[PDB]
Amino acid sequence: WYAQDQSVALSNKCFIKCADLKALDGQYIEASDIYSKLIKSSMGNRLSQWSLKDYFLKKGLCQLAATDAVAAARTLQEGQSEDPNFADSRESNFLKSLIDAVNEGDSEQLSEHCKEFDNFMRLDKWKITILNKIKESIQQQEDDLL
Amino acid sequence: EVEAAISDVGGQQIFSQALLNANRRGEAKTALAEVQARHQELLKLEKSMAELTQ
Repeated sequence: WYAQDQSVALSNKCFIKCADLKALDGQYIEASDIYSKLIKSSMGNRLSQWSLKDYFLKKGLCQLAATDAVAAARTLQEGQSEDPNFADSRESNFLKSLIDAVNEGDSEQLSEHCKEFDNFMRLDKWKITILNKIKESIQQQEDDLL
Repeated sequence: EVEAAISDVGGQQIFSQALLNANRRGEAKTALAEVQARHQELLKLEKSMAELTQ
């Protein structure tokens, strides 16, 4: 309804909350899609770029909770190319690092990266939940490989 | 009778080595060993100003 009224901002507040609740409920793909919409709405707006970095990160995290590491990689490449502020950001590097850990099947390396990112930028509850899910998916894959 | 047997005297050369100031001490001496504690401070500025930008 806000999007129909050209309320980009209130629309975005609602869609942040919707995407967060969907990702917490295991609906990672739809949450990633809402984050795609939110990203597309926040491109080019000087005022929202800070959310934009955050946005990219969350999208990748959902894509890592869905075990689609390729989706995380293309999201991170996309953000690096279209937003210079995201390219050089801690969030982009962290998402590179999580993708690298997921592709390697090294849950400990992921936990190390989470601790490192935590020390410089506190992981809120949502990120902790999704990151724990990603770790669990890794550990489950080794347990099957063993 | 006689001939030659030992001669020279005025003729010799010498090289020359060299030590170095002591204060030099280990490389860590001002702007070297302090960079350990100066980094924790700089990480503090980074953080406190991360609070600022957020």
